[PDB]
Amino acid sequence: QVQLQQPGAELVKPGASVKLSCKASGYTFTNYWINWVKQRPGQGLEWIGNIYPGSSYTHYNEKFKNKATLTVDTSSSTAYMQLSSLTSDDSAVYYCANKLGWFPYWGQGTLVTVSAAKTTAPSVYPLAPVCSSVTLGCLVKGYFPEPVTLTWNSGSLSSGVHTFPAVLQSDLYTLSSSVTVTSSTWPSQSITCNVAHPASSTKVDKKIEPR
Amino acid sequence: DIVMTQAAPSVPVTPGESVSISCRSSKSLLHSNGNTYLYWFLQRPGQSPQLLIYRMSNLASGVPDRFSGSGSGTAFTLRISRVEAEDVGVYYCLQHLEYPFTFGAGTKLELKRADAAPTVSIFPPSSEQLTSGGASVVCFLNNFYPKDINVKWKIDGSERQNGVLNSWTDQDSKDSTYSMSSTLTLTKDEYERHNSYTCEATHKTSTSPIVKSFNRNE
Ligand SMILES: O=C(O)CCCC(=O)N[C@H](Cc1ccccc1)P(=O)(O)OCC(=O)NCCc1ccccc1
Repeated sequence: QVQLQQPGAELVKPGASVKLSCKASGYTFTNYWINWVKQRPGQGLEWIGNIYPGSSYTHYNEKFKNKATLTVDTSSSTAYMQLSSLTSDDSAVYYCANKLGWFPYWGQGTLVTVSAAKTTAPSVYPLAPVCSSVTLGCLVKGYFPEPVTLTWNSGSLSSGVHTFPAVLQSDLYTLSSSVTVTSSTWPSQSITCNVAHPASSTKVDKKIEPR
Repeated sequence: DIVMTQAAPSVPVTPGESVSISCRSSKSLLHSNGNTYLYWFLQRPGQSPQLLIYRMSNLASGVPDRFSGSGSGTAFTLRISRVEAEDVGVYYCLQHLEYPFTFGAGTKLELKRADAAPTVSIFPPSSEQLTSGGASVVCFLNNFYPKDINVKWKIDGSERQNGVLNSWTDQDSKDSTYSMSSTLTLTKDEYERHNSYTCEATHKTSTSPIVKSFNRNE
């Protein structure tokens, strides 16, 4: 499988630099270009620059020439982008992408949050119905920074799911998700919320129990 | 630099209709080698861009043939036949003829589906959260259309406004509806001081609100 692996997130202090990694597998890392793309929440894509791993030849978008430095480690098949003196304008999702012949493959992207605040793990709460179909929920409250990844029954249950975008309020994020199944199905068959928060290396599971 | 212009910030179509997305370049993308260096990608919320078209008119493997790309040397079109829920997202063109590589600003596809009233569900604070010291009451307003909707919370019959946190999803990838989650956060003492909790949803599909409620000590 051709794949590019990127960390889900990086919390960086204002003014400090950050070095993003992009680990490649599934093809010969040295023979293809690694490109880097920036995307602010809700905005469009921007090309930052690229590098040829076998030789480290690089091209930069003038706009990012004084901000980014691209390198690679052929011995670990990893590409890196170091960004200097971050400010709030650097908060964004940064993707790495390669090009094999005509085909580009993208990493899942790293969400860089420039902040002086400390990383805070979420409190995950199961939402069972008040003491046809039934709707269950999961509340992921008070974390920072973005993002969190939420699934149900480890990704097995995906139909009838609504995962709401995280909303920032009082300097902490809150996100929630609901899932609707046939009532005869629950609680006989368990339903569990799996929440992962990259920045705090935490991954929790909350089984929804009847009240 | 080559300027890639996508004239339409957004385009609305109702499910089933065909649609065309335009992108223009400030200079011909047709190389002397005969290839036209233009890509079209679809990006869905929270996903990395996905390849649709390469070489201006080649359909990428795995992409439904409802999609196609054509163009002159500077005017390009991405055509989507029989638009459906999974096609909603932002479409981007990209030229890779010359450095620096440049993207179009993107065109958002919006699906104007049929109106639908929200299905509401209310949830009291979890025992875990209460033990923890706080109390959040959640209401989900699901699968409704259009996007505009309002929620009012009432504690013991009186409207409560501070402590509310609302969030709308993007159009559902399967039925193109929207859903919204509203969370009322109180202190545990506050929560334990009242009994009747209600969330009322008003959507244009009706003048009377869809409401759900519960009594704490029942
Ligand atoms: O100097 C020149 O004539 C060409 C300069 C651009 C270039 O080398 N493009 C290459 C194709 C090409 C070949 C011959 C003539 C024109 C274009 P190329 O697209 O392989 O460039 C290497 C590269 O890194 N491309 C990345 C494109 C890409 C960027 C970000 C996301 C997805 C795709």
